[PDB]
Amino acid sequence: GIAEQCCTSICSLYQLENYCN
Amino acid sequence: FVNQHLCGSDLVEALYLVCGERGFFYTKPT
Repeated sequence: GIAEQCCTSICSLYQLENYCN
Repeated sequence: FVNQHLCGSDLVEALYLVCGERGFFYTKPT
């Protein structure tokens, strides 16, 4: 559930870069 | 990118800009 942690909390351009592929 | 939440294109606009060729996973159900 990345959205649950990236939609109810926050994300970083690298933290979001980690969800690539 | 800053310290805000995400969802919809907001999450892709970030995943797409951070991934691009590696595309992104993006989940929902599991």
